[PDB]
Amino acid sequence: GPEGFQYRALYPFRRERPEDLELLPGDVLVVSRAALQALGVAEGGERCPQSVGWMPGLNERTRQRGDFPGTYVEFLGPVALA
Ligand SMILES: [Cl-]
Repeated sequence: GPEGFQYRALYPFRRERPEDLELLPGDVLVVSRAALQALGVAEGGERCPQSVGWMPGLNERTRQRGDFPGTYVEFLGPVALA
């Protein structure tokens, strides 16, 4: 199976915590399967980010990593990683 998943931010998120990840609408985020497994997301729950809650991820526009709310993003599908 796929090493990761892509999401697209739909709504701006301003960092609240040191480890938060800033979002602007249209930002593509990559989340690794290892990271969802590690949070105990059950197989295929990646398709409902509103249910995962907060996720760690790479924001491709900023190049930063950190935590962001799944309710601010839509699932795009599976990807290869760097
Ligand atoms: Cl801050």
